[PDB]
Amino acid sequence: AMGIAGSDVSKQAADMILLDDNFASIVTGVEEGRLIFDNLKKSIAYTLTSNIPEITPFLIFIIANIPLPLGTVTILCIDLGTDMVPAISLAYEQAESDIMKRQPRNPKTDKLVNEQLISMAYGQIGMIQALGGFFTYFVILAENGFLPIHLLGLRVNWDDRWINDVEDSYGQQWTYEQRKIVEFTCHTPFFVTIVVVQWADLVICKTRRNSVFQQGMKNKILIFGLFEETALAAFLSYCPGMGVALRMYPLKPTWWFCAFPYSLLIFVYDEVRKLIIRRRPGGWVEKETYY
Amino acid sequence: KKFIWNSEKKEFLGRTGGSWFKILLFYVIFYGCLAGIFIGTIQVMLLTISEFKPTYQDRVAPPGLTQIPQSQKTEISFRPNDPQSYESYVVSIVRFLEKYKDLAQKDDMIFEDCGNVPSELKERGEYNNERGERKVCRFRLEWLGNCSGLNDETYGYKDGKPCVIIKLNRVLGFKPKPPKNESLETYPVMKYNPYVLPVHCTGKRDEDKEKVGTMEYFGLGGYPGFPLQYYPYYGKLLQPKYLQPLMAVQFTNLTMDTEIRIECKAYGENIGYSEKDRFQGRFDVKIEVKS
Amino acid sequence: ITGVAVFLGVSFFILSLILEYTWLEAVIFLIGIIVANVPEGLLATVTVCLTLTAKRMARKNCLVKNLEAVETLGSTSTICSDKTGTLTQNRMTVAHM
Amino acid sequence: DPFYYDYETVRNGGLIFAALAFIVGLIIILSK
Amino acid sequence: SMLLWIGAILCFLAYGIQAATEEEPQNDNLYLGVVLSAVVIITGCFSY
Ligand SMILES: CC(C)CCC[C@@H](C)[C@H]1CC[C@H]2[C@@H]3CC=C4C[C@@H](O)CC[C@]4(C)[C@H]3CC[C@]12C
Ligand SMILES: CC(C)CCC[C@@H](C)[C@H]1CC[C@H]2[C@@H]3CC=C4C[C@@H](O)CC[C@]4(C)[C@H]3CC[C@]12C
Ligand SMILES: *[C@@]1(O)O[C@H](CO)[C@@H](O)[C@H](O)[C@H]1NC(C)=O
Ligand SMILES: CC(=O)N[C@@H]1[C@@H](O)[C@H](O)[C@@H](CO)O[C@H]1O
Ligand SMILES: [Mg+2]
Ligand SMILES: [Mg+2]
Repeated sequence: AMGIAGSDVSKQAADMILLDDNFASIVTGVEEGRLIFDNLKKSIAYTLTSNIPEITPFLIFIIANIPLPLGTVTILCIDLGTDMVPAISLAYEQAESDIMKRQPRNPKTDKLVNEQLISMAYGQIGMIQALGGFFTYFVILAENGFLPIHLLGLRVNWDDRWINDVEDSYGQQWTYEQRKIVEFTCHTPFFVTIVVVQWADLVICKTRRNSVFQQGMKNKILIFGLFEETALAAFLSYCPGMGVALRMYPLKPTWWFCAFPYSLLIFVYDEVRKLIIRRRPGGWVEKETYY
Repeated sequence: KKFIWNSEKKEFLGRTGGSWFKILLFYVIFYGCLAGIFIGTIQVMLLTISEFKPTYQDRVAPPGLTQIPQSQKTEISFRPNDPQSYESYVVSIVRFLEKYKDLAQKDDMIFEDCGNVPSELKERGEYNNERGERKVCRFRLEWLGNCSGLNDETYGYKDGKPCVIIKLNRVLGFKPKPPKNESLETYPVMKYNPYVLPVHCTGKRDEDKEKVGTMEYFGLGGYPGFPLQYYPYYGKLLQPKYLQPLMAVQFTNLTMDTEIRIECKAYGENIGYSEKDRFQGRFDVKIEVKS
Repeated sequence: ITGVAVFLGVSFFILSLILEYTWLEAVIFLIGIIVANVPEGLLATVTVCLTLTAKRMARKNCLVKNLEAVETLGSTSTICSDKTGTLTQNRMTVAHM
Repeated sequence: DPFYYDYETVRNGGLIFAALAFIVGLIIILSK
Repeated sequence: SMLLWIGAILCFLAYGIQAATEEEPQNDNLYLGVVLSAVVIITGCFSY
């Protein structure tokens, strides 16, 4: 209704009020509506992908009885720490095309979270994201003489608080706190690596159809978030006594670049599909993957 | 609500039969590709680690002090009279000492008699396979005094007044440095400053201190320290079946049917401790011999 | 969301006892798997995002009492407006000469 | 001894990078 | 918000079951419930 030229009873009943009485607001209204609707698809996807690498270690931790690759504390720093700032930034993204040109969605045919989104994130991007994490995990352990092949079934004796003669494949003996300090130190890059892959997943999920360059990275919020996210993660590992309060220890530099390729690979994969969606409007690329 | 089994379009689980095959092919090819990448990345990582020396050893800088009888809680409670009560404890002792008999060291080729007194630490070349499979210094069970597992008490071990040994964590390349003559805390139960790393055990608690009046230490050459000559360790692959030096303590007059605490402390220039790891060069134990 | 979660949790709950694990702990996993599967930060993300979009509406004097209503305008397929006041200016006014 | 790391160095190093990083996105977001 | 709540209660319930069985179990699942619930409360406050 119109705020200054409308019946009071009607205004209360209405779900939206126009103060200026400019009927034009409707136009902007649907514009935003169809716009925000999409950007949410984008936003939801970013957080969802994160869960596949979030959960994955716990799973193998039981399957192969290995030391726990990822701490629950860090997960919180992803779902509710770093990831949030980029997630908010996604909304600011401008429209890929002039949405006003398209028909109304159909509430039956088209849905917010389609089956495609799942396959795209849980099935592919997240799975690649997780693989990068395990790589780092295996790398750190080996670099201190705990060989991947040798890590199988090691959980049982590992988590015991009294066995201080654990034998690594190199042959040394380790006390409980040390090898734990390592497990915690190992947890920290998993978190770090997660941000590294969540870089790519952020960019690719900025656009549904057009290429990355085509859209352009003019979204200031997105940019600030990447730096903010990176800074937080870095600080999280290098502040005094984080290994004491949150059981998260510093990181040896070579660790940071552990999964830079894995994320890059992610970026390459999505972009090429976006091009494939563009070149051909054929269903297989579209129906299977066009969330 | 759950009738997606079939449809007029012949959808199975709401999906066409041919396309199923198409999705199956995509996933299989994609998953294989990811694993193929992941494994190949791991192969790289294998080649970034030497086979003789670990790349990072900073974590184990403080050595550790394990116990032969690994109690669920470092607590020993049993009946002197009852064999069954201490049977399980005895078994652990048996397995550890099994690879220490004179018969076990049958091949003179791989065994060097270091000597019957402490002597100079035996540096054995640079850690490379340019030399051959290096040599191990022997260690007779006879060296253990009145705590010999297979001698005076071949199966008995200790029915009362139990023996307990400590062990140094086997560590690649550690050059122990015995403490200087003048240490204020140092209680000189022995004058062997030049070639021994002393370990002394005290109740720590005043109540416990009073509870145990005296303890008997047994060492090679009657010396209560690790022999400097045996070290340094050269790695399992380089030195298969290497034998860690062993030091034993048998408690004397004891308080029966009471719980007491004993703190075993290693000393020397190159040893640290932490108020968060009760085993990092330090040592605690709870012991109760109830009749 | 939950539908996949239960399937994963149930499947793991199967493979849990398939391996040497006791019912006592197998449940703990099923709970945990379903739990960690649940999105957490998303709630505040979506809500914050929605409020932000409304702000710019409020910047242009488009207000909504119900916050979840901003999306509805974009997601519409048919409209019905009142000629008087809404469309007209409701003023007798000089038209043609 | 090879069993010691100058952690404090890279520790401080990381701190510096993060601090610098914050001001950069800050500068970006407060573009004028 | 309700869905998150069910998870939280589930986390809280889980810790109790865990505590009874094991000895000195880690306070991880418990910690999870507190933050999860707190998120909703903060979310609700902002919304209101
Ligand atoms: C397009 C993509 C898939 C090409 C893949 C290249 C990969 C296999 C290469 C390129 C850069 C390499 C990484 C560079 C840096 C390091 C740090 C080192 O301490 C561990 C190995 C590691 C992590 C390397 C692993 C192998 C590596 C990841
Ligand atoms: C622009 C972006 C995408 C490029 C990649 C980010 C790189 C340059 C940043 C991100 C995090 C950074 C690391 C954070 C912490 C440290 C500790 C410091 O004592 C040594 C450098 C090191 C290891 C930094 C190296 C540079 C680094 C890896
Ligand atoms: C030793 O254990 O046994 C001897 C009996 O054969 C005994 O005389 C001797 O005092 C004991 N010594 C110690 C240190 O226990
Ligand atoms: C090998 C040996 O016993 N050396 C000691 C020396 O440690 C001590 O400082 C000195 C007392 O003045 O007496 C010497 O006999
Ligand atoms: Mg999560
Ligand atoms: Mg009207």
